[PDB]
Amino acid sequence: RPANHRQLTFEEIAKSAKITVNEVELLVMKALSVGLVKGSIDEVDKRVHMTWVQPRVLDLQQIKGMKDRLEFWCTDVKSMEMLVEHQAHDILT
Amino acid sequence: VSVEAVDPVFQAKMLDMLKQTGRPEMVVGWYHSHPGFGCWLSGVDINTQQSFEALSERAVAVVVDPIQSVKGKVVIDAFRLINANMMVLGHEPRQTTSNLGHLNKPSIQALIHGLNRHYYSITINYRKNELEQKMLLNLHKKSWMEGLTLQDYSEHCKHNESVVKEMLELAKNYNKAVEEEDKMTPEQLAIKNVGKQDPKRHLEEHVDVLMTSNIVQCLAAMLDTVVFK
Amino acid sequence: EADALIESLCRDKDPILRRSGMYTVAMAYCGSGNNKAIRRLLHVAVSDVNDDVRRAAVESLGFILFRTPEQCPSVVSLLSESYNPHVRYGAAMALGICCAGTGNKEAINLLEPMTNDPVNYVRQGALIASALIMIQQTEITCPKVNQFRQLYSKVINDKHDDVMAKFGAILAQGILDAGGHNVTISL
Amino acid sequence: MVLESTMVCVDNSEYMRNGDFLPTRLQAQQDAVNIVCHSKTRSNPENNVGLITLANDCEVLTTLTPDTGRILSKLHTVQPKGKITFCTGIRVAHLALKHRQGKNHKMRIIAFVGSPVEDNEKDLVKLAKRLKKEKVNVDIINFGEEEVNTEKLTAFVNTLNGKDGTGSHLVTVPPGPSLADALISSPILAG
Amino acid sequence: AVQKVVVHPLVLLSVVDHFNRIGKVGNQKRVVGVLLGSWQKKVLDVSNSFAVPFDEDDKDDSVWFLDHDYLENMYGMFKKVNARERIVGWYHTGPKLHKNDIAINELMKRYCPNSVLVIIDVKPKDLGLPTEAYISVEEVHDDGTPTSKTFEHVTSEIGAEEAEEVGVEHLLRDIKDTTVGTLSQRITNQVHGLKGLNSKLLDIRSYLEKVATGKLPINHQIIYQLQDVFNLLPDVSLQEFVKAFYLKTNDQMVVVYLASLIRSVVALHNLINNKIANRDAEKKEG
Ligand SMILES: [Zn+2]
Repeated sequence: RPANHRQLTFEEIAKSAKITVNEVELLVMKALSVGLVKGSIDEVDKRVHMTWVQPRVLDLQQIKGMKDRLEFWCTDVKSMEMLVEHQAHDILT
Repeated sequence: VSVEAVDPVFQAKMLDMLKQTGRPEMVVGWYHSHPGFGCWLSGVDINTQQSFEALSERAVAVVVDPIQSVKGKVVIDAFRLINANMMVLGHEPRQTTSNLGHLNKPSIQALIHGLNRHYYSITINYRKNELEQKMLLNLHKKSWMEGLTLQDYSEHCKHNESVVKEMLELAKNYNKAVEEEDKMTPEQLAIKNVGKQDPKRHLEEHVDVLMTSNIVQCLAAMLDTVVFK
Repeated sequence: EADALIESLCRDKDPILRRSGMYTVAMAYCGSGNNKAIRRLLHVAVSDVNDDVRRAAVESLGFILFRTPEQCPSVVSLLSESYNPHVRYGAAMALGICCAGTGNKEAINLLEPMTNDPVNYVRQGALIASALIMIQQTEITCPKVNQFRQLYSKVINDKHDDVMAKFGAILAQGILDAGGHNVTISL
Repeated sequence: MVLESTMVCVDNSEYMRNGDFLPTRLQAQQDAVNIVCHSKTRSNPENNVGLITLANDCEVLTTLTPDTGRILSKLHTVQPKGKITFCTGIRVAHLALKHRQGKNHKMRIIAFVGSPVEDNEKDLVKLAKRLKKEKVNVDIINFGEEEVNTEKLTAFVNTLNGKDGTGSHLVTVPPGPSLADALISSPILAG
Repeated sequence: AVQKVVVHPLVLLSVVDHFNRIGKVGNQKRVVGVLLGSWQKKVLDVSNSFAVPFDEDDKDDSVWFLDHDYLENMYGMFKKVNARERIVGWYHTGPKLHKNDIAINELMKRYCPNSVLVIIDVKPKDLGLPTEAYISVEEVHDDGTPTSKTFEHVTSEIGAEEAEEVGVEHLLRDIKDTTVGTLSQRITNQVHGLKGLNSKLLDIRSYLEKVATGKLPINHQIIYQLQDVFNLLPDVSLQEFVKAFYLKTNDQMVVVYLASLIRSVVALHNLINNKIANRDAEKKEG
């Protein structure tokens, strides 16, 4: 999930790793000890917030989604350029 | 600068190496620099000019002197040699006397007419094609622009909150530092109203302060675009 | 016909051809039939950085606005004392061609600031423009003693003046004496 | 005298040090370059002589110049690497003939071939058609052999050699302990 | 080794000369020039350069023609007249990087020290910076491919030290200086969206083309960092930055008070002289 409430909880980690709730702190502590993730969570109730990570193998749905979000960003920057520059060039030049 | 310093085998060697390349142009003149004592030509320079003008009838001579010349103007002048037998007739029977007004820009009161006898000059014009205009123009605009042109924008957009705040507080310190006198101005303006004695205008400086203050307004929309998309 | 030709050739990189577009559109729009060309005439007279189209610009303005002599000095009075001397000289040619053969004093009262300046260009074009108006005029109608005397003092003051200032001075004096006051010019 | 450019291509493979033929004949053909460059110098000292090999990565050892004093030094450090390269060996000189100073100098290129040709007959007829097309004097000198001397190279020369009148000559040296200088100096190309 | 380089416009105007002395022959190939500079200091500074007759073949790309005697003679005389500058590298005017550039650059890697490569455009239609410094160094690849010459992009800047700024400013008479304020800021704020639009739009089209229609590995490994950094800004909800909008908008309020108050101070002389001058000139006119 690249966007749409990146914030998560330990229930998916413990459910996918069939581990108890007492070992998830050592699990994320080892995850931060390896150095592949820099995630620091300011949570009060148990939550899992993550940061920069590298796939390093492949992702085709992220290639197509990369084209979708990339084209969306490009047409939004183009829309703002034509919008601001449209009347801005006519009134200021 | 002397005729003995000009090596004919070195000159002809480099000219031949230019002939084997895409430079099929013959020599048209020789130039040098005269620092300090002025751009005028001594006896040795006019003697090697007299010796070097036997082949080319024109013999263009240019003297560059950027040592004492300010960086505001790079005005350069080309020199010429007059015939010694023309002293009986008119000095320079040159038509199209319009450009002499443009040749009157070097109007030093010692060198031009201080040594104008047997030593005159010629006008200089420039030329620029579209390749130099767009390549050098876009090259200079890029020389004042960034690499991707989007790098150093957010630097100032976010420095408005860290560094420019000090320049805004100091700017208000100069504003109040003038307003403390502008409190006393309505007394004189309420007494005399005739004539102006203070060379300070107190208006255009504050206009410039407003121009420096409008950077926050102009870059606020930039932060709105960076935050938006 | 020449709308797309002059409009296309106006953006040329050559300043000489840029002058050729205005000189070309000068005779094409004679009769004050187009109020559009003046937009780019004055727009290139003020906007362009090269003084060639700036001093060669307003000649088309006078060639199209030659019909009314009064309306010219009202819009070229700013160009009488312009920023650079080139627009002052070309504007002096404009006052010379727009008020020629007429009796409008709106340029004559402005000739006195034109005739005194350290630049010899505005002095030459000022003497020519003053020479193109004093032709076919009597003294009892208008007080021309000022420009007659200041025009006569240029050939005696040529010792302390420029070499081209006396050229345009006596060349300006040959305009009034042309044909012994019998022949004149008409636009 | 004779105004023409001279280009020589020498082999730098390890096929030039076999003990059956001359004792490292690289020096012998080096003396051949010496006697043809000094012979052309005696005929017309204004002729320029270039030096380049036929390795994979061709490198211009010496630019076309009549001064052979430094060419004598450049004939050393042959860097005996690679085996043979024909296409860019022809294209590296026949196309470089336009970089000469004197435009009046005719086009003449020789080559010392000490390795079997790796190009098929199609490249032989395409390159022969190119050289006959641009009309460049080409002298083929083949030192040493493994298979028969001339099987397809005969038709390569016959199709490459145009202008039958006083045209180019083919140099084919048989095996023998005698030197190669007098054997390659027999045709009219030397002198 | 080298973090940034400095390229003077004199060499690019010497490329304008490369396009001037052609002679209308019909070749206009990638004429290679011998780049000169100061390799002593860590930063690279190009002062001037010269050229060498360079000709390639139509079909075969591996054909390249250089000259050693011309390089040693032009470099010898140039070092005799100015010994403060020495050989550093070369540069070609071709817009495309051909395979033969490893062999062309390899000669100046053997004889000369590590040469930097600069790719420019024959037509100055590209809005981006025409100069790109490409260092010729061999890098180890993680996929296991054999070590080969790699051209890493080094940042470059176009600056003039003493005189070329004056000469360019005098020859142009059209470009403007920094001139902080309304125009120089609003022009950048207007055309900047096109300055990024032509670059990104010009790049992601051929990029997306080479995504599906690509082979001959293009170093797909760096694409993971590409999309990674692109996904390092996952549309922040702006919840925490609200107070930052209150700070920047409060500075906006400060600019409002400064504009209104200071302009209200400027209205003094105008809104006083308009009365005292008009009524006195009117009452004293006749
Ligand atoms: Zn001296």
